[PDB]
Amino acid sequence: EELFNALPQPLQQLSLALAGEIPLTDHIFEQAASTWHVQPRSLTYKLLDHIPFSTPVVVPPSIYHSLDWSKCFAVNQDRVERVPTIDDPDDVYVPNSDIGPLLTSLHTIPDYGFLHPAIENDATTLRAERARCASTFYKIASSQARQVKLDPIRMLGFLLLVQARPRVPSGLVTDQPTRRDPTQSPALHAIWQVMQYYKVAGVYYAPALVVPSGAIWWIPPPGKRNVVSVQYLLTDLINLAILAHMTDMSPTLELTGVLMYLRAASSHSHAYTLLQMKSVFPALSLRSMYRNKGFGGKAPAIEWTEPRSKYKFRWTGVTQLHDGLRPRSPSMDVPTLEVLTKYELVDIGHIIIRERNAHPRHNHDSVRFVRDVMALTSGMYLVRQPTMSVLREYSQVPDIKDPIPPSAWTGPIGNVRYLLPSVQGPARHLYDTWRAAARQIAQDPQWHDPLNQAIMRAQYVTARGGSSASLKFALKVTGIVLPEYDDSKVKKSSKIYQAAQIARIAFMLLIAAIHAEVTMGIRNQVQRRARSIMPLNVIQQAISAPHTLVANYINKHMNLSTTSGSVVTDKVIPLILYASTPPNTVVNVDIKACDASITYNYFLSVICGAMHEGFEVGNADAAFMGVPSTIVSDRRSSVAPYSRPISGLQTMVQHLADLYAAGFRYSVSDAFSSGNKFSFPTSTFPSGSTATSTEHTANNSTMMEYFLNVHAPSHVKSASLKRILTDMTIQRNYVCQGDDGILLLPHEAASKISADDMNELLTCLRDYGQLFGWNYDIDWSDTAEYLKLYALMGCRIPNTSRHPPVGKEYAAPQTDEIWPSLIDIVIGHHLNGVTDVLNWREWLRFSWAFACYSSRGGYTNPKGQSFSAQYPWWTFVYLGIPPILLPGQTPFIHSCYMPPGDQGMFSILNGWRDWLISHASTTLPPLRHNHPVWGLSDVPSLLSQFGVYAGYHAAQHYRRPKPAPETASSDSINQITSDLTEYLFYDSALKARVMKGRYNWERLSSSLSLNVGSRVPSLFDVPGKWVAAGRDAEKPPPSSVEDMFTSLNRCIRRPTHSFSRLLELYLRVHVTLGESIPLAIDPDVPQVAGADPANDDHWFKYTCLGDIPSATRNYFGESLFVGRVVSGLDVEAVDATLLRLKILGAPPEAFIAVLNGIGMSDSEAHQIAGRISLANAQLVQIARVVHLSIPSSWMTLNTGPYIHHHAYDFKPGITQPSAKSRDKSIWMSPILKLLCTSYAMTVAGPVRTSIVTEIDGSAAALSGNLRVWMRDV
Amino acid sequence: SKHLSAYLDSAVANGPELIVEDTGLCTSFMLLDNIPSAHLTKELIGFTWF
RNA sequence: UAUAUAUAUAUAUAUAUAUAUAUAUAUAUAUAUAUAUA
RNA sequence: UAUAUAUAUAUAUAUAUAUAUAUAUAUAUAUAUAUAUA
Repeated sequence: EELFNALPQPLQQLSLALAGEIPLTDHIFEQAASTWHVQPRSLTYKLLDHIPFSTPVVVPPSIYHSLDWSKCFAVNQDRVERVPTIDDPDDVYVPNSDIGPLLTSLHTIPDYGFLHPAIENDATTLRAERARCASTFYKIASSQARQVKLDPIRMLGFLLLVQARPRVPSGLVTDQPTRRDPTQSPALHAIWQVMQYYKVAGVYYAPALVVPSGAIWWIPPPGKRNVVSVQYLLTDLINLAILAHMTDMSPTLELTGVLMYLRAASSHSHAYTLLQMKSVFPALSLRSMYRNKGFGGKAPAIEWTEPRSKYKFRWTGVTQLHDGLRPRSPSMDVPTLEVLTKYELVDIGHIIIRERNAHPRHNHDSVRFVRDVMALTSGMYLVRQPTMSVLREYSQVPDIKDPIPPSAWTGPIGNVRYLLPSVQGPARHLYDTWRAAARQIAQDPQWHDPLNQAIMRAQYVTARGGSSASLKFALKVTGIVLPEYDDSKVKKSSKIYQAAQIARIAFMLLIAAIHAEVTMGIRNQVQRRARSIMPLNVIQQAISAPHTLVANYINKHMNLSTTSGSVVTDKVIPLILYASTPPNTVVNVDIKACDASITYNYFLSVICGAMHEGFEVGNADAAFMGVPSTIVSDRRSSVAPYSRPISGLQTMVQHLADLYAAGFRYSVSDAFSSGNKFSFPTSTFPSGSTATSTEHTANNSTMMEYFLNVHAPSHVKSASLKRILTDMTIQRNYVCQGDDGILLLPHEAASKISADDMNELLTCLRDYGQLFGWNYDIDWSDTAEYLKLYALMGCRIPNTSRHPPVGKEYAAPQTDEIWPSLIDIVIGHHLNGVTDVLNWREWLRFSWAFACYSSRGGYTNPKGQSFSAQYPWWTFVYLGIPPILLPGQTPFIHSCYMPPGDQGMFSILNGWRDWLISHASTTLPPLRHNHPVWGLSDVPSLLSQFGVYAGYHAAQHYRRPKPAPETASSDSINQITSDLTEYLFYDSALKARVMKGRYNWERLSSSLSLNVGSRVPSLFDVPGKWVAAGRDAEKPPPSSVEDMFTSLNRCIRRPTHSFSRLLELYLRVHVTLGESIPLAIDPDVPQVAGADPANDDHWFKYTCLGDIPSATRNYFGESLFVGRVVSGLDVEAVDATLLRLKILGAPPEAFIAVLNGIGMSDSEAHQIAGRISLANAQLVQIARVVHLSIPSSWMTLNTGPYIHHHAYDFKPGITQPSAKSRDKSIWMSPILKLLCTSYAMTVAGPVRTSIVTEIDGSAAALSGNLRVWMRDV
Repeated sequence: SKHLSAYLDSAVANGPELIVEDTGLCTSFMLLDNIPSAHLTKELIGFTWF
C-alpha cells in the first residue's frame, strides 16, 4: 500500500501500533501527536492522490453555481430576515452562495480570509442594511461549518491512518477480517473528485478551516469562487465514509448515500433540501420489510407481568414466524418513490428496494441490512438564524373545530370562571379530571412539612438561568432595591444570583414582577428543527407550583406517569421490544406540537377553573408558600354578588390564570444576527426542560382516555372494531411522555385486525384531535418509535445517524472551551460507539487515533507566555478505553465492556500478573525486602518504565481551571452565603436541626476518634456548593489556566510508584475464569442489530447474559433509604457513609447526628437508622461503599443473576482456605463478586464463570485493612 | 415455515372444483358430414337441394 | 368550464403465459490446483 | 502416469428467484371523441 509509504515516519509507526503490529509506547505516542499539530491540514487531502479509485461516481459541476446572497436577505421592521427564495415559507436556512467577496486576508496565514472590518463596523455603527445582511450571512454560514467536535480533516486523517494497514488477526476463531476494502468506497472517491476543484499548484487548499471563534475561508482567485455548501458536503461525505466503514456496509448502499448528498448539494439551500427528504431512508427500509410471501424466522417471546404498572417483563422463549404473522400495514414504497421523483432520484429507491427484496426472512442479515441503510441519513447538526426560527415556530396558533361557547361559563370569580354542569364532551372530562386531582392536592399535610418546602425552594436554583435583567428592572420599577454581590465573581443571569437577591423580601411584594419578560435560547438538532429553552425567573417558577403539583399527582396516580419517573431510561427498552413482537399490534402517535397547541383560550382556562374550584375544599384562610389568603369578589349570582376569602393556592391560580391569559412575553437577543433584538408575546408554552413534560403528559393521557372510552365507541362503525375497542384502557394499553406516545392493541385472537378497521380507527382519531386543535401525526407501520428508540420484531435497531462521528452542537458563535475538555469529548464519543453496536475491533482502532491527537495541547497568555503539556497514553486506559496490545500479550483480547477506573486497572493487571512477575525477575535485580503481592521480582519499577503510574495519576488531575477568591468579595461571599442560607432556611426548625446535628457529629467523630475531617454531607454546605457552582460558571482568568498547566506537568513529572490504597489491596486477589455460563436465549434470535457472529464480542456478551433487565430479586439497589432529599447533596454519598458507619459498628447516636445533619427529625432519624442493616442491602448497594459501581456500558445487560449465582467468591474445591472470608463474608462477598465479574467482563469472548482462587494475604488481613481505610475516609 | 404456515391456516383454497355449469346441449355425439354432396349445374339438375 | 358514463390511444402498477439474461441449489461431464495411495 | 478425496472454474440438464422484452386480463392516470347534467 503506497499510501502507507506516503505517511511520515511517526504516523507510520502509529499505524503499525494501531494495526496491532507492536505494543504502543509513550515515545511514538508523542511523535505522532506532535507532528499532527505542526503540519498543515491540507496534506491530509494530499494523501488522497495515492488511492486508485474504481467506483462509478461523477461529481457534476452543478455544485459550483453560487446563488447570490444579496437576494437571500433583507431587513424590515428593523430585523434581518431570510426572505425565502421558493414560495415555501420554510426555506429559512443557509443559502448556497459564494462567500468570497466578503473576505479580507489574514496577516498570519495570507491565503485564508475573514470578514471585512469595514463591513462589521458599518453594520455596527451605521446599521447599514447591506452591511448587516452581509454580517448576518457570514456569521451563520461560519456557525454552520462550526457544528463539529473538531476539524473534519483531522477525522479524515484518522480514518486514513487506521485504514492504511489491515489489522493483525487474533487467535480467536471468530475474528473475521474486514470484508470491505478501500478503492471501493464511493465516498472517498467523491471527496477526491470534488476536491480536485480546490487545487492551484497541487496544494489542495481546504475550502474552510474551523477555529475557536468559528471558521475562516480561503480567498478564491479571480477565476474560481467557493460556495459555502461545498464545505458542508465534505463534512457529510467524511462522516458517511467513517460510518460506512465502521458499520461495514456494502459499497452499493454508500453509493446511494453519495448520490443522495450530491443531489442535495447541487440545489440551493443544501440544508433545506436535505431536510425536505429526510425520512426517505427509514420509510424505504424500516417501515416496509416483510411484505412478501417467503416470510419466516425466529422471534422473541416476551411476556408482560400482571402488575403492568410496574413495567416488568419476562423473556419466555421464542416464537416461530410464518406468513400469518407478517406485517399487515401497507408498505411505504409508493409515497417515497413519488417524493423521490421530484428530485429525480428514483434510481436510489429502485436500488434500495431491489436490495431489500433479498431479505425475505427475519434474521441477523435482515436487521443488519436495516441498520446499515438507516445509517445513511445525513448526520449534520442543522442551524438557521434564530430570528427566523423563533418567528417561524411561535407564529402558530391551534385551530379549534368546536370552541367552548361563551355561554358555557358561570359568572367570574375575579379572574376565573367555573364550567357549567350542563356542558359535556371532552372538555367536561378534562375539567373533572383536573378538578379531582386538585381536590386530592388540596388536603395534603405532605406539604407544610418544612423539609418538603425546602425541597421545592431548592429545586428552583441551578447554575444556569436567565431573565435576570427583566427581574432587576421590574423590581427596581416597583421601588424595590435589590442587593448586589458583583465582587463575588458570579454571573448575574444565573438563577442562583437572582435567588440570593430575593431571600429577604416579603413574597407578596414581588407579585407585580411575575408579569415580566423572559429571555430565550436555542439548541440545534440533528434531524429536526432546533429546540427551545425558555427559563422562567425564580418568582414565576415559584408561582406555577400548583400547576406542577397537580400534574405530578395526575401522572403518579394515573398510568404511573407513563415512565416519566425516568428512574432508569432502560425501562423503555423491554417495553418497545414487547410492543414490536408479532402477537401485538402497535401504533406510534405524538402531538404535532404540544408546546404550541396548549393554550389559554381552550385548554388553560379550563385547567385554571378546575384547579381553582378543586381547591375550594380546604381552609379558606391558609397561606401557602408565603402567599396569604385574600378577599375576592364572587359574581356567580347576578342577584346576590359578594366577596369571600380564598386560600393562598387559589390566589396563586388567580395570578397564574392572569399570566396565561396575558400570554408569555419573550425577548430575543440572537448573537449570530446583527443588532436586531426585540420582544414579542406568544401563547407558546415555555417547555424548556423536563418540568413541562408533566403537564403535557397529563393532558396527553386525559384526552386519549376520553377518546378510547367515550368518543370512539359512539362514533366508529365497524362492529368488530367496537368489540375489540371495548375492554381496553390506558393503564394497560397506552403510554406517553410529553408529546410522544405509544398505543398497543389487545392481542387479536391468533389473528390481526383488518387494515380497513385500522384506517377507520386512525381516521377517527385524527378528527378527534382536530376537534380541540391537536394534530395527532399518527402512523401505523408495525414498528416501535418511543423516545428515539427503534425496535423491529423484538430486536432493537440503533439509529446511528443520530450520533454522527464528526458532528457536535455549538449554540454560540464561539466554542468557548479549553483544550483539556477535548479528552472528555473523546471519552463520550467512544462510548456511543459501544452503546450503538459498531464493529468493536475497528471502532477501537479509530478511537485510539482520536485519543492520540487529543492527548496534546497548549495555551498562550493574552500577552505573555505560552504553555504546553500532553498525557501519557495510559491515562485513556484509566478513563475507560481498552488497550489494543500489551507487551507480551496478543492484540485484541480486551473487550469494550471493560469497566473504567480502578476496576479496569485491576482486571488488566490480574490477567497480566504472571508475565509481569516473571519478566521483571529476568530483567531487573530483586527489590530489597519482601512485598505483599509481588515476590522480590520488583514489577513496580517495570510499570514505571512503562509509565503506568504517570498515566494513572495524570487521569486523576482536574481539567477545568479554578476561579480565585477575594476578601471584600468574601463579604459578598458571606452576603451571598447568608442570603442563600436565608432562602434555604426560611423557617427556624431546619436550622436548629442541622446545627444540632453538626455539633453532635464533630463532637462524636473526634471524641469517639473515628476520624477528623470527614466531609459528611450536610445542609450547611449546600449553599457552599451552590456558590462554587455559580463562580465556576464564569470564564476563568488566564492565571488559573497557567496554574493548571504547571500543576498538571508537575503531577506528570513527580516520580510515584503506588496506586490508590484500594487498588493496592485489590491486587491481592487472584481471580480465574471457568467455562461459559449457560446461554440466556437462542443465539439464532437477533436482539440488537449488528450484535451478530460478525461482530462477535457484542454477540457473545448479549447472548450469554440476555438484554432484558430482569432483576426479579435484586432490584439493582434503587431502594435507597432516604427517598426524600434536598438538591445539591448526593444520595450515593449519604448511603455510602451510612453503610460505612454500620460496618464500622458506630453507636446509634452517630447515625442520629448524621441523619439530623440533613434535616431529618429525631423521630424519623431513629426510624431511618433502624432500617439500616447488612441483610436487606443489595450487592451493588453495599459494594458502592468502596466506590465499586456498575459501568454505564452494562446498563443494557441482565447482569443481576450472574453476579448473584455465577461469581463464586468461595468455591470449596478450588479456593485456597487462606481466602476464606469467614464471618465478615456478609459484607466481604459482594466486594469479591464485583471484582470477579469486572474481570470476567474485561476479556473478550463468551462470558465465563468467575472464581476467586487465592488472596496472597489472608482474607482477614484484607478485611482489616479495608476497615482501616473505611475508618480513615 | 412453509409447513408451519400450511398447517396453521386452512384458508388456502385448493378445493376441488365442484360447480361447473353448462348452458349448451347435453350431448356428446355430433352428426357429421363426412363426404360432401356434389354440386350439379349442367346435367342431373334438381336431384339435390341445399 | 366542471362532473358522470361509454369508446379509442398512450403511460404506470399488478396477475398469467412465452422468450432472453443474471444469481442460487442439485446432478452429470471436462479442465486446473492440493492431499493420499500405487 | 493411473486411482480416490477435497476445492475452484467452465459446459450441459433440472428447479427456484430476480430483471428485461412480447402477448393477454384487471386497476389507476393522461389525452381525444360521443352522450347526459350543471
